[PDB]
Amino acid sequence: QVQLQQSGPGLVKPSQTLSLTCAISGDSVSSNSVAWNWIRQSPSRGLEWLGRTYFRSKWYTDYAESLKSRMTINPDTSKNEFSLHLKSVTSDDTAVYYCVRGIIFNWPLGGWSFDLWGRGTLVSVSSPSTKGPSVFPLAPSSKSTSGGTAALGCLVKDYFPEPVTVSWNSGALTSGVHTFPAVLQSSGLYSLSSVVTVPSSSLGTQTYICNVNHKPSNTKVDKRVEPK
Amino acid sequence: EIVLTQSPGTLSLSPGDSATLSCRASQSVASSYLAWYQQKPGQSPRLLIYATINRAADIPDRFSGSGSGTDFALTISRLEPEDFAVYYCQQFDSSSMYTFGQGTKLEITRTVAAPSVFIFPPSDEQLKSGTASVVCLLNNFYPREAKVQWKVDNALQSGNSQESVTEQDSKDSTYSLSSTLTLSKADYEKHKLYACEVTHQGLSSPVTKSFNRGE
Repeated sequence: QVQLQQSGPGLVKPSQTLSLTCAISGDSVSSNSVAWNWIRQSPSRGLEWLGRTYFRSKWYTDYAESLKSRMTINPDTSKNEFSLHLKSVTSDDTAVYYCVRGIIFNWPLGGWSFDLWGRGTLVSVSSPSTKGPSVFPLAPSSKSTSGGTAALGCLVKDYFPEPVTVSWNSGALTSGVHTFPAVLQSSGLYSLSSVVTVPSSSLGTQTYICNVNHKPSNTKVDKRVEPK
Repeated sequence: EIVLTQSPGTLSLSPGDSATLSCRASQSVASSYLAWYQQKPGQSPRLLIYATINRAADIPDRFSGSGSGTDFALTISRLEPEDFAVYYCQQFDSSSMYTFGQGTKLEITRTVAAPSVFIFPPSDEQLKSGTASVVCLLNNFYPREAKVQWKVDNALQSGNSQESVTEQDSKDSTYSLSSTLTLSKADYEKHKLYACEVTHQGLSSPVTKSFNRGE
């Protein structure tokens, strides 16, 4: 079926231009029965439609009235993609940005619905430079016969900006994982923990690795967590 | 120009209950252009209802849309824990092209669950760098209210910890919480007893987990 692959920088300096691209597989950027949209989301402003482009024997674009001067959406038929360019950004433009397919089911009687949404790209509008995290183990301690459950984890400390992603055993360990929201420290760097509960009996036999990926800094860390 | 106002802002209901989520438009919305979306934690929004009443493909029959004009509603019959989500309405018009409501957060009520508590000393790797992070974990509790107190050699700590909490689990509807006490290495090595004390509705009396530095 259809995949919407998003790309572009997670960090943009104030007053500079925020650019993102959506590469489509399984549908056509120039199909005359859909439209291609950008929508963003922030905790303050909620969901905000930004604009769309679509082809009906020629290309059209429509932008949100509040952004009509600052934005441009450009389709690329040779790569089957479309991109967003938002000029003169401020911290009000810090958001998760989604590329989104619009469709009218049962046209011409129907109306618009947003039926496919990409995974979304967090963009932070901020001046500091990127910094990769230090990754420290949270070791299970004296929990080898303490009820059969051991908690272990990774402390992911002193990175900028968000986000980091954490997996366990390269995605093979998912049940019992809790990865917490990051907190911003007084240094202006983020810190996050990811924990998992495992059978105490397995600590001697099973290897547990947290895989930490910080895309803005091209940092990847695999940290083995072992008992004390 | 067309403003969608959702109510209530937050709703907490038990599995098996029914939920009515309301969406009120500042002026009339053509019925073909009113849609509803569901957004679960960490995920993008998903289309639920379009053209006011029409379920998207493979959406369960428990979800139904209704209304006309200014007043619209999403009804969820026989709530399940996996329905924990924020629900948004959305419209389109020629003057204000697309707008969304601000969302209704549907929370799931369950029976009280006490947290399981764990404490983690700072790693030797981190101490090498001059700072010590002590972590306290509160796993799988309900409701969300919980108090974590850090004590160092029985001295209550203030101002030197941060915490964060997960959203309700989609399967068992519990929360988990992590609290980090951050000390300089010098301060960490100056004390012996490190303790996390936890108060919660599900505990008849507070639970303390502790360790002694170098043990």
